[PDB]
Amino acid sequence: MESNNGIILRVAEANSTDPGMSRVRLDESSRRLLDAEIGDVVEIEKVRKTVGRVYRARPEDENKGIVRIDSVMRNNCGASIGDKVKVRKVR
Repeated sequence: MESNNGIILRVAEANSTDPGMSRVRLDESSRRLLDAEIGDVVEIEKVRKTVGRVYRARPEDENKGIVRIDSVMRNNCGASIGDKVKVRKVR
């Protein structure tokens, strides 16, 4: 699947501090491609759309093409760990 106005990333599990906080961990490359500041509202899309705020991914995840969202958000958007999802800045 493709995206013209967002990016595609692989879903990974939340950082342990994240569940229930509507956080979307994105690396520097992803944030730059999306023109997303920390705190910007983004959407994760697969079967459905879920919304959350951008959080700085940790150094080990830089340039690994992943987005970290917790199990509730994965259920909301309809993705499993390792699935491709669309990440979109809410304009």
